Amino acid sequence: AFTGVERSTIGAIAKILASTPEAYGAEALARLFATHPGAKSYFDYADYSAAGAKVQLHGGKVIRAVVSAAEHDDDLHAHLMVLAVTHGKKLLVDPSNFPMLSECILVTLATHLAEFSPATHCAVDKLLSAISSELSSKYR
Amino acid sequence: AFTGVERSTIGAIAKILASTPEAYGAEALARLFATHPGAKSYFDYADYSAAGAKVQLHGGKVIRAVVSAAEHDDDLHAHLMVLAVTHGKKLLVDPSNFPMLSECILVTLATHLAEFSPATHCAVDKLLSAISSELSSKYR
Amino acid sequence: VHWTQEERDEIVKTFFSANSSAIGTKALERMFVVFPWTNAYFFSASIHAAIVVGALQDAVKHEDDVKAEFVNISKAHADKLHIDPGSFHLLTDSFIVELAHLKKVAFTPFVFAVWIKFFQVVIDAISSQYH
Amino acid sequence: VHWTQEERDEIVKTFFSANSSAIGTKALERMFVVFPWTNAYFAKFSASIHAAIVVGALQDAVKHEDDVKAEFVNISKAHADKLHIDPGSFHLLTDSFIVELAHLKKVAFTPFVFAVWIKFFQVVIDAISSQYH
Ligand code: HEM
Ligand code: HEM
Ligand code: HEM
Ligand code: HEM
Repeated sequence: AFTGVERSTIGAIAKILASTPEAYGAEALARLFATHPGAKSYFDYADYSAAGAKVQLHGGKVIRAVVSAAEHDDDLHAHLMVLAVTHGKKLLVDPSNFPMLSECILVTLATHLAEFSPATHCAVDKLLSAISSELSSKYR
Repeated sequence: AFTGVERSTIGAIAKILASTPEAYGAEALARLFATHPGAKSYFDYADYSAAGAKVQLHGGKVIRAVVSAAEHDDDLHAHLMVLAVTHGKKLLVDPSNFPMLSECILVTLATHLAEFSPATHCAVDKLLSAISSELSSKYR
Repeated sequence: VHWTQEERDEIVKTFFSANSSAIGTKALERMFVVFPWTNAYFFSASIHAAIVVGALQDAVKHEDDVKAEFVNISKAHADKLHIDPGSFHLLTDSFIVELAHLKKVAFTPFVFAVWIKFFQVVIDAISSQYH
Repeated sequence: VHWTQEERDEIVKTFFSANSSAIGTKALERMFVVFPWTNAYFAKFSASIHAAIVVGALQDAVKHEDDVKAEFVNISKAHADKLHIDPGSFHLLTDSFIVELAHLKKVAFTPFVFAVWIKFFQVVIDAISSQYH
């Protein structure tokens, strides 16, 4: 599913995320909570904005993991199994939430990156879709 | 991830569906159109009920493909690739339609089958979700 | 939200004739199996089914005003119980499957679309106080 | 739908001064690359011309934030009854618009302002979906 041109583009995006995973993460989760408040139901937080300590914490973990998925483009099924088990069996997050978060990550990049062309967006969205798929795979 | 009990139940449901594919498929489609009329957009039909001749024809094709998928539980990616290309690149079906149809096939089974336990329903839904996933795999 | 008489009658007569408690108990057990993550929050299935079915009857009693009767139920789900609203339709879709089970050939695509519509109205009502 | 003044102002000021046709043109173009199956309706052509149509309708919703449903009757019938647009694909357009508003507004596109635009677009999606039967 990954063309040479997408692999390159994902690589470059991964490197920029890696520099500031908590900032990117906290913002994407703040978007989630604002545009889909049902997602707040999983989190016992006082502050659901990007300012929130616990939002920052989860946000970095999200983005660090996306970065790693990016460094695992041809292995994603095996690479993501640990996380699929935690989300799917321990935390029991309803799988409908993964593609909401994906779109919130994409919107965050659009507000930040000098360049977010339709080709680049397509590339990242493909990475996020594969991530959502794996994270949704160990529920039942 | 099909347990032997799931494999066996799926096998059982597949033989049932195999006996009357047009019956089952035309009903599942009339359900799709009735519950999600946005789905009619793809079909230049005059009759969208299970009595429609073109409903019956697509219906049979759908159900036979499910039956045949039920024989490929271990290699659905390879198996459903042509159908994924056909739906994704030629027919250009918005993938959100696939789970709507799946649920409509589940309801159809529930109105007809001599036994539709939560265990059996789960086995089938997992198959259908696997199918939806493949058919959504070759858009981009 | 505008209802046809056929829709009002199908929903009202079913509630007045079928054992919707029994339907609920089975729909809860179904949702737990098909959608295991929904068991997180939960106990007796039949006693909880009574309370759920109470709320639905409340909705049926007031088909034009479901939201306004659902305020407090909605707040409880969002603020105290912290139920993911994205999971509401997994219960209501299980109800439809148990309705299919009961009604068999009478569960026509038309009648099926009636229940779908009723449940969507329910979902919107119980989702309304998530902020 | 009830609206705060910040919601009205955020939408209204944006349509007043932003180059909304250029936004629409890029959003449409984006939606084609990100969601290719959506180009199926346009085989049957300038993205820019089409954006001008959409943007006029958005402006119509803007001018009437409290009665959008009522202004979209004929628009919606056309999409359901003549053009055969899958209504499940409407948000692919509006989500691309949101991506284009993010690109214009940068850090001003806060999660909060983001949610104003999502609310706006869902009212629009509901309005243009209302005549699918
Ligand atoms: C790309 C998607 C996501 C990734 C990569 C991700 C990653 C992670 C990681 C690495 C952890 C710590 C897990 C551990 O300690 O083993 C975690 C915790 C957690 N995740 Fe996610 N997550 C994602 C999406 C979501 C979504 C969409 C939700 C619900 C809407 C969610 C809910 C949670 C919760 C509740 C915790 C526990 C900590 C807390 O309450 O803040 N996750 N996640
Ligand atoms: C389980 C899922 C489905 C299966 C297995 C399936 C299978 C098939 C098959 C075998 C054909 C014959 C086309 C060919 O290969 O020559 C076909 C045609 C077609 N399908 Fe599907 N389909 C499914 C779901 C859907 C959905 C949800 C839609 C749209 C809502 C859809 C839209 C179409 C259209 C527009 C055609 C051809 C037009 C025509 O038949 O006249 N399919 N399908
Ligand atoms: C959409 C249809 C639903 C209706 C009509 C409904 C209705 C209710 C009502 C009326 C109550 C009691 C409120 C009170 O305590 O005053 C309740 C409690 C509860 N609900 Fe729901 N609910 C629905 C969906 C759900 C779903 C999908 C879940 C979980 C996935 C859920 C989880 C719970 C839990 C954990 C309780 C507390 C039960 C106890 O402590 O015994 N509900 N529900
Ligand atoms: C949801 C936001 C949308 C708005 C506000 C909107 C608005 C409009 C309007 C006002 C028209 C002109 C109808 C007329 O008076 O003849 C139109 C036409 C059209 N729309 Fe949409 N539309 C939207 C979404 C979509 C989407 C998602 C598609 C498909 C991807 C689509 C496909 C078309 C086509 C093919 C035409 C006719 C163009 C022509 O042949 O002249 N529209 N739209």
